[PDB]
Order: sequence, then C-alpha cells, then structure tokens
Amino acid sequence: SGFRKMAFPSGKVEGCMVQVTCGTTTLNGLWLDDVVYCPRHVICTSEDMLNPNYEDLLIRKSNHNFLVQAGNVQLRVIGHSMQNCVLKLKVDTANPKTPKYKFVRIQPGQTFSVLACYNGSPSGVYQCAMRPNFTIKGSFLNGSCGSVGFNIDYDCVSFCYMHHMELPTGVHAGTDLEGNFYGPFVDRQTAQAAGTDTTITVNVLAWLYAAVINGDRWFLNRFTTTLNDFNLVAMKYNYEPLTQDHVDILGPLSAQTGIAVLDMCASLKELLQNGMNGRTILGSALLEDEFTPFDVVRQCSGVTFQ
Amino acid sequence: SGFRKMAFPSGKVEGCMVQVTCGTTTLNGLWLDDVVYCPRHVICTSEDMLNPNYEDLLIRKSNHNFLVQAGNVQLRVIGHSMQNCVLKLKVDTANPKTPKYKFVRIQPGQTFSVLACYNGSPSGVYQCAMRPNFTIKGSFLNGSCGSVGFNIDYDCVSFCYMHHMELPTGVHAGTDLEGNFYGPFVDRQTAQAAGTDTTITVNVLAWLYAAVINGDRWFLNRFTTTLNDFNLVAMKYNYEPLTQDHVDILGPLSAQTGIAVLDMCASLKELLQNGMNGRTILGSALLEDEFTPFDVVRQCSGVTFQ
Ligand SMILES: *[C@H](O)[C@H](C[C@@H]1CCNC1=O)NC(=O)[C@@H]1[C@@H]2[C@H](CN1C(=O)COC1CCCCC1)C2(C)C
Ligand SMILES: *[C@H](O)[C@H](C[C@@H]1CCNC1=O)NC(=O)[C@@H]1[C@@H]2[C@H](CN1C(=O)COC1CCCCC1)C2(C)C
Repeated sequence: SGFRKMAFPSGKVEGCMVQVTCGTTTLNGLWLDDVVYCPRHVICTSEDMLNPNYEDLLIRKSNHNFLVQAGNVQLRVIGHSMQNCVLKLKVDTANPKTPKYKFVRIQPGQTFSVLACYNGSPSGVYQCAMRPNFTIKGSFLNGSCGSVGFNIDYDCVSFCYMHHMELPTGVHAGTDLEGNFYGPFVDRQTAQAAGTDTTITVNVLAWLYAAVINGDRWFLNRFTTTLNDFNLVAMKYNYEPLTQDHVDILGPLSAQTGIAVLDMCASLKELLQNGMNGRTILGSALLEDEFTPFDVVRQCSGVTFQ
Repeated sequence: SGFRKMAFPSGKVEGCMVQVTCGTTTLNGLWLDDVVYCPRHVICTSEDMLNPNYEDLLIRKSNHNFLVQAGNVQLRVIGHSMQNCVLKLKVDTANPKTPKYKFVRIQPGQTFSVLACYNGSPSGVYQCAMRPNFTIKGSFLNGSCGSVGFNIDYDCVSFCYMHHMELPTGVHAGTDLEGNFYGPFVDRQTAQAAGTDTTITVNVLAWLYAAVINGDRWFLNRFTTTLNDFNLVAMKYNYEPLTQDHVDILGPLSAQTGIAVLDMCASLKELLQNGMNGRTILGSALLEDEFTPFDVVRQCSGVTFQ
C-alpha cells in the first residue's frame, strides 16, 4: 500500500543525454542512433533571441560550430538540419546505449516523467502532467533546455516532450520530439502567457479511487448523480467536463472498489461544494489531478519494465 | 523556477537490481561486486514467518537453494551468510555495472530516493523521508522487498535503506544495508505498530524558503520571535524542536532570500495558529516537511551528478 508521485526509472534516458554548445549557449541534447536532437534556440545569442529568423541563422552555421559532449568524449558533427523547433545534429557515432524508442505526442491530461539535466548530466527525475492549457508545472533552471519527458512501456521509451522555455507565471513550455510546440507558444523572447487552466476531472476521480484502495474512505457517500448533473457542478468549479469515455476508462477502478463511477462523482461534488473540512486524502489537503487512471492501476498493482 | 519532489536519476541503481528466489518466496536483491544483498526473510515460508529462528533456518539451507536472476542470466551462488537482518549471497560473477558506492545510515528527517522493484525489475522511482518515528511513507506492494533507498553524490551511490515490511497503518519499515532496522521493528509477523510521529520542523522552514525563492510570499510578516518562544508553539502542534544547529543550516537560504531564520519562524507560527485560509504554498494546502535544506538548495540551484 501507499501512493506516491512515481516516475519511471530513468536509466534508459540517462544514457542518451549529451551536452550541446554553440557559441555562448550550452544546453542538453538527446542522442539516439547517430542523431542528436536539441532545441533550435541553441544557435541564438542574447540579442538573436528577441526576434530571430532561424532559417537565416542556421544557414550561417557550420558543422564545426556545434560542440557535442558525450560525457568526456567529443562527438564529431557531420550534418545539421532543422525540424520545426528542434535541431537534428548528425554525428559520426551511433549511441551504443540507444534504447528501443518512439516519438509520441501526448494529450493534455496525460502524465510523463522528466529527467532534468544540466550540461548533459542528469540532475533529477519527477512526474509531470500536460496541463489543459498545454503548459507543464515543472522544475527547470537556466541550462535545462533539451531535457526530455517520457514514458516507458515494457522496454520501449516513448519520448513525448523536450524542454524549451519558462513562461512568466513560472510554468514551462516545450515541444514534442518532432519540434512542434505544445500549445500556442513560440521560441522567441516576446510577451507570452499561459492562458486559463482547468482541473483534469477524470484524473481527480482516479485519485479518489486510489485513496479508497488505500483505505481513505471518509469522503464516500450514499448519494449518486447523473453525468449531466455532475458536469453542471464541474463547470462552476472550473473542472473540465467528464465524458462517457472517461466513465468507461474508470470502469476497472470502479469494479475493483465496488464504487460506481457516478457514485464517486457524487462524492467529488460534495468535496467541491463543502471543501475537505480539515481532513486529508492520500496525504493531500487539495484534490489532486496529476494521476491518470493508468497511473493508479500501475501503482496500485505493481507493473514493472525491462 | 518551479519546485517538485525530485528523485535522483536511478540508472546507477537499476544496474544492480536482481531477482532472488528461495522456495516459494521471490524478492529483490542488490548486486554489488560479487555479493547479492537481500532481506533474510526470503528463507522463510508462510508458517516460518510467524516466529522464526533465522539462524536455525539458514543452517538448513544450501547455496543451490538460492536462485538469483540477473535479468535473463542466472547467477551461481557460491556462499551465503547472514548479517543482522540481511543475507549476503556470494556469487561467482562480479557485477560489471557496480557503481562507486557507500553503505550509510541516515537520520530521521533526511530524505532519499527509492527505486521500487518487482521480480528484480525496476518499476518506479520516488522521493521519501525517514520519519521521526523511523518509518517511511512509501509505495510498496507484495514482492517489493529488497528494493533500496539511496542518495547520489557526484558519482557515488550512498545506499541507506532496504525494504522489509509494511506496518498496519500502511507505512513501511526496513533496514540499512548492514541489516540493522530503522526503529523498533523486527522481521517477524507479530503485532507491531509505528508509534507517534512528529513534523520535521527544519524541513518545513526549508520549504517555506523554497516558496519565497519561487515567488510565494503571502505568508511573510513583519513580526519576529525568539527560538524559545517558537519552540513553545512547535511543541503544541506536535512539531519537533528547532535547534541552533537547524538555524545555522538554514543560514544559506536565509542569506539568499534576505529573510532572517527567526522571522520565518514567526511566519510558521502564524501558519500553525491560523491555518492557510484557503491559499496554497508551492501547490500544497499543507505544510510540507519532506524537503531538507539540502534538497531546496540542490533544486533551486541546479546540482547535477556524473
Ligand atoms: C533553456 O535552458 C532555458 C530554460 C529556462 C530558463 C529559466 N527556466 C527555464 O525553463 N530557456 C530559455 O532561456 C528560453 C529561450 C529564450 C528565453 N527563454 C525563456 O525561458 C524566457 O522565458 C520567456 C517565456 C515567454 C516569453 C519569451 C521567453 C528563448 C524562449 C529562446
Ligand atoms: C516483502 O515483499 C513484503 C513487502 C510488504 C508486502 C505488502 N507491502 C509491503 O511492503 N514484506 C512482507 O511481506 C513482510 C514479511 C512478513 C510479513 N510482512 C509484512 O509486510 C506484513 O506486515 C507486518 C508488519 C508488522 C507485523 C508483521 C508484518 C515479514 C515481516 C517477514
């Protein structure tokens, strides 16, 4: 028993992290086979970053301008190209530690692990969710760009995020590994802002089921509700709508606990309308929305990875 | 910016995890050089575990009774011995992935990363603190025994915890890597209970400094207090006493924020006496006590590991 915000083991990704330096700028790259991926703003300098034209900036660059550090071994760059907001640096050595991998793009509401890195060296690992407004609430300092987010499925790493920037409210924005930004953000230094966020309703319900599985039951009740009547309550409290597909996804957790999904919705309603009255749920005094139904089943059942 | 519960990269420990099976029991082992460490209750069966005599049970065992799985490679056991509550299985192959390491015992209030494992395969990684009552609030299921806790300092892994058991309140107990239990627990199936816990005061203050560094300032005030007057408030709210050494350890964080330690104590007092009034601090509606001053400095400054 117990419930923690759990990341995937990071070993498979650690073996892919490299340092990329161009001019004044040092950031992280992801080395898979004979390509290093990194944010294209590495080719920028502090006055380039106000409003750059990256095609113009990149044609002015040479292979030898890119210094790639694989620990204490330098990688020879033999080609470079730009793919949307990422650079692909072709090197003359394939990474012998390349895991099986996929480039996937995730949906708002889904979770992933982040391996935060500085100078190509991993610093720590933590779990994030993609917010509905396409930001992530991360922990990133100067030099963390190019750190990646990922999930692991048995032995395959699905890379879903590469870090590019911090917005003025302290939240973070970045791209998938094809270089396409999540959300309406651009890799320029102009006034950008996150935009209004909402709470991920289906994840809150999943976490309430995790609490029941772990013996926290005080928030349960005999009442029930309809999906439509629940969603009127969700709208007022800035929760996003619950769909029938969400109800279906919660089915396993419903069946394991014997608590009908719509019954747990009735409990959430009372929690939204009444607060928590000085009590806690799974060690939290807030309704937590960064665990997916998959996360709960994985943790409350013991799935591993090889 | 941002503040997350961050674990250490787990790659160095993943390469040490093996599966140990004896009779009916399968658990995890830690393979360093030519020794595999694991909980000694692997030699038990379900009626042995009520009240066993481990010396009697172990003399009845043979090397060939211990089946050690290093992924899809079997390790030949060539000797076995017991050290307190851990077994040391000598194998004929040194682990080529052995990191530089140390066996250290931690203090209540300190933090570490846990690599949860099943059948020798890592499942996830998360950060824990050793509670004042010597339990940890983990996430562990059947088969997780032998998963280890650790810190990394540059390139050296300091192993501090090996998992043995779950207590009736859902918290967890285990040993250091010398096999000595943290706290007054024993590896038998008899009525044991955690005992009363307290909040780790110095860690709460560290986390309040992390919040200031990240722009959460609403809980600050112009008042101050003396160390003695603070500790009278801490006693009532079941916080442990703050010492002058704690004040000294908080010095760096005090100097970076310009908020005197005793001033932050005055803020904590008002938070304890008034609650939080519907607001949050670093995304939490509770006072968080599982970040050490070191954890805050590491995260709010960007230290890496090679
Ligand atoms: C890359 O290491 C760095 C990571 C930032 C620094 C602080 N926290 C982080 O996550 N990214 C940048 O420096 C980017 C680069 C320059 C400006 N950056 C910012 O993060 C500044 O934040 C603003 C957000 C919207 C308005 C413009 C940028 C770009 C975006 C090229
Ligand atoms: C080892 O994989 C297992 C891990 C437990 C199972 C559930 N969650 C966990 O962390 N440990 C045990 O099964 C130990 C073994 C047998 C009983 N165990 C318990 O955890 C049962 O909990 C009780 C706690 C105090 C009273 C006796 C045990 C021992 C302790 C040998």
